Formats: sequence, structure tokens, C-alpha cells
Amino acid sequence: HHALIPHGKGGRSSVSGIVATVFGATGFLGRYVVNHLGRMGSQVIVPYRCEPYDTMHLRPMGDLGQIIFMEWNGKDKDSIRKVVEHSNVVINLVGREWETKNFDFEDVFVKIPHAIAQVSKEAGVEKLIHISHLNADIKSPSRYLRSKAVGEKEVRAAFPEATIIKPSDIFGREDRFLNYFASMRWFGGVPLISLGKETVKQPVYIVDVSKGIINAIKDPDAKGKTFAFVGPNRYLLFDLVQYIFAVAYRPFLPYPLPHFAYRWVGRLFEVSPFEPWTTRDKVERVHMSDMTLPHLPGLEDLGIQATPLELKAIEVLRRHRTYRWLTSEMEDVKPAKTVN
Amino acid sequence: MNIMLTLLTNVTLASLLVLIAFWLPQLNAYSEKTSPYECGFDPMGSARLPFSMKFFLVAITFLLFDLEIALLLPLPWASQTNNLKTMLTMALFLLILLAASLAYEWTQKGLEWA
Ligand SMILES: NC(=O)C1=CN([C@@H]2O[C@H](COP(=O)(O)OP(=O)(O)OC[C@H]3O[C@@H](n4cnc5c(N)ncnc54)[C@H](OP(=O)(O)O)[C@@H]3O)[C@@H](O)[C@H]2O)C=CC1
Repeated sequence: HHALIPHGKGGRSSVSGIVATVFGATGFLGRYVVNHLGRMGSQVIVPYRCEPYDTMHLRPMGDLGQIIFMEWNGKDKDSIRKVVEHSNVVINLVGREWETKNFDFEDVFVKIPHAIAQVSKEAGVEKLIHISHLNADIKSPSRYLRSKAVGEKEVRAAFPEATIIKPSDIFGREDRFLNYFASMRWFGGVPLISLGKETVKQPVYIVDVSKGIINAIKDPDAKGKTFAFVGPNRYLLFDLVQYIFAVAYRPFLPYPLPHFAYRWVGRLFEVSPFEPWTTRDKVERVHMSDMTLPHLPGLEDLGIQATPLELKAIEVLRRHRTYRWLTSEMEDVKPAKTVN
Repeated sequence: MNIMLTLLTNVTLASLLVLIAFWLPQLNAYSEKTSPYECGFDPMGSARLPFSMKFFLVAITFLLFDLEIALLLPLPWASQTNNLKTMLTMALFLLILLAASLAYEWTQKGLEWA
């Protein structure tokens, strides 16, 4: 019913007919999804549960009236209704890496996804873009990936023609993966289970993931497809972290920490009522090797060629360098060994 | 030991203020914010480049003037001696030499900069 003819040149003042409701747009991926939508001239609706101040950075991303802010409650389907009522596309990015007092991994990766998918059918939304995790297993060691698998099935049940995207480990300027490893310098050494020799990770750039979501909306065949967004190179955990500490010009001191001890350390950092520095599920997810799913389309099928980590790692970790190694180029550090 | 206690209390209070300053507020840091301030534009050169002193001679002479001030400090106790003639002559001698050094530096254009 809400069908809009695109007009203009695809710029800031153009019309694209991509009126969207980006849930959890106040987050690492959200910013880029909104910015890509905003620059094309799309009516972006941004639900938010935080303070309007935290949503301020999204304001310049769109033209006048192209970015509408309206509050929503994850436990109130009525609030979901009024934010998806006039949207032809709904994107779900709501997800926390740590269980909160009032929200648990089940509540954020199963209940809310299902509510968003269910309500979107009621309002007649055409396309839905759900964002799971590459390593989503119904018997995964981590509850985060456990709920990420249950919610994936429920979305397909509530919204049969919904595009499901499973990013590996998105990395970017405001990322909790590259910054996570680079911030371990404050704790002395770098604790790695089996010295990070038994874990393979395939991180994905934040821009590529965001452009994949936008291309999925533009692509008329993405309805019902399940995508897996991965990077072009697979790295050992030890090799990746060493490269992270290489472009950051920090002394790399890796010591093997046993799994039970590392889990005990993760439990200690969960005490913080604020955002935990690390979590037991965070430890398990980091140590868990990334799955390989060659039966699913990736960024390549959507026309976006994945950017190697080597090209876009200097941006993230430049702020982590000292004054001595601020102006050093991105070519002095040699690329890490890739298990390909 | 009381002075040590006072110093310890002051230092601890200052460091506690630093700790509260750096751990109470909500921190959100990114590369642009922590960049050096150059009135809105990017700096041309490093701030650790040489910065020429146009008053170097003034500082090198301030060294010797501080020396003379150190020599003059014992004067309040020096007035308690019985040899007031010799003490007064020597004190005035030191002050006259200080004035003469200042005058020599002034006339030979040492107090001027550049
Ligand atoms: N590397 C990665 O980060 C990867 C992430 N994913 C998943 O894809 C999505 C990417 O989001 P990401 O950039 O990580 O987001 P962030 O973790 O940076 O921020 C989470 C976002 O979700 C919202 N949110 C979380 N919990 C709730 C809740 N209970 N109620 C309402 N809003 C909530 C937040 O709103 P607010 O800030 O107001 O709380 C915020 O907008 C997430 O679902 C994530 O789990 C998958 C693969 C990789």
C-alpha cells in the first residue's frame, strides 16, 4: 500500500521510496545503516529507548524531515505498532552483548525479534531485514548465540518473507571487537585460551555490512534469503590480535590462560552495573571459532566486495597509539598470516 | 612528622579528586575529540619543535641573581653580631656588587630581548 516512486539523483534531497524503521539504530551498525539510508533520501524512522541526547548524532544524517525520532518499548507491542505503521521496510538491529537487569539474551534476541516480525506482518510491511550472528547455533556454548538461533527461527515463523543476515564480527571505529583486543593492554598481558592458536575468526567491515543491508533492500530477490556476511580473510586469533597490537604499536605480551580461569575473570567483570568490560559469554564467543557456511550468499552476491581488514584497521586503532606512533602510515605494518 | 602528614593528606586529596574526575563522568572518546587544539584547524608542525628564547641571557643572569638572593638570606641573623661595622660593610658590598652586575647587564644591552 505504501509504494513510493524514487525521484532525484540519489542524493541528500532525493526521494528513494525506502521508508524504513531501523530498530536499534542508536548503535555501532545502526549509525551506518541510518547514514546510508539518509544519504539516499529515505524516510528513516528511528525508534529509541535511550535519552534523545544519545540519538543526536543521527540527526545530520538525513535531510529536513527525513529522520523522524519516536520512542518505543520492547515490551509493548503497541509502541512497535506506531513506529512500523507507515514503513515499507523494517530493519531489526536491537541486540546487547551483555544480559541486563530487566533484559536477558532471551528477551533481546528472541522476544523482541519475534515482536518486531509479528507486528510488521500486521501493519503490512513488505520487507524485513533481521540481523543474527554467523555463529548462531541451537547448541552453542554461549547463551548469546543460543538466543540468536532461537530468534532466527521465530522471525521466519512470524515473517515468512524476511531477509536474515548473519554478520561474523563487524569491526569499525566504534566497534567492540577491534577496540576490545586493543584495550586489553591496560590489564598487562593478553590472556588467550590456548594462546589463541585454536580459534579462527573472519571479521567484517562495518561499511560493508551496512551497504549489504542497503543492497538487500534494493535487491528484489533478497526476500526470504538468508545471508552470511564475512570478511575476505580468515585469521587465527593469535595472529589477528598480534596484528591488532602491531598497527597500534603496543607491546604484545600473550600468555595462555586456562578456560576455567578466563571464565572466572569474565564473571568478575560482570559485577559492574554499567556496561561490562567483558562477559563470560563474551569470552566464549571470542574463543569460539567462526563457522563457515558456503551454502549461504554473502556480500559478493549483493554486489559489495568485502574490504580486507588490512586496509581499514588503521582507522580503528590509530586512536590507541601513543604520540610516538600517531603519524605512522598504514603500510609499515605487514599484514598478518591468513589461514586461507 | 606533622608536615609529612599534611603533605600526604593534601596529595591524597588531590589524587582522589583526579580519580573522581576520571571515573565519575560518562566517557565517550574518539580520535577527533582528543586531537590537539589549534583554533579549529589542523596544526602545521609538532608542538615539540624548538621554541627560541629571546630572553635567554635574562634567565642565565637570573641564575646568578638567585644565587645572590641565597647569599643575602642569612642577613636577619647576621645583624645579631657584635661586628656590626664589618657585617654592614660586607652586606652593602654584596648589594653593591649585585647592583653593579645589573647595571653592567643593562648598559651592555643584556636585559633587551631578541
Ligand atoms: N560485531 C557485532 O557487533 C555483531 C553484532 N550482531 C548483531 O547485529 C546487531 C548489530 O547491532 P550493534 O551495532 O552491535 O548494536 P550495539 O550493541 O552497538 O547497540 C545495541 C543497539 O540495540 C538497542 N537495544 C539493545 N537492547 C535493547 C533493548 N532491550 N530494548 C531496546 N533497544 C535495545 C540499543 O538501543 P540503546 O542504545 O538505546 O540501548 C542500540 O541501538 C545486534 O543485534 C547484534 O547483536 C551480529 C553479528 C556481529
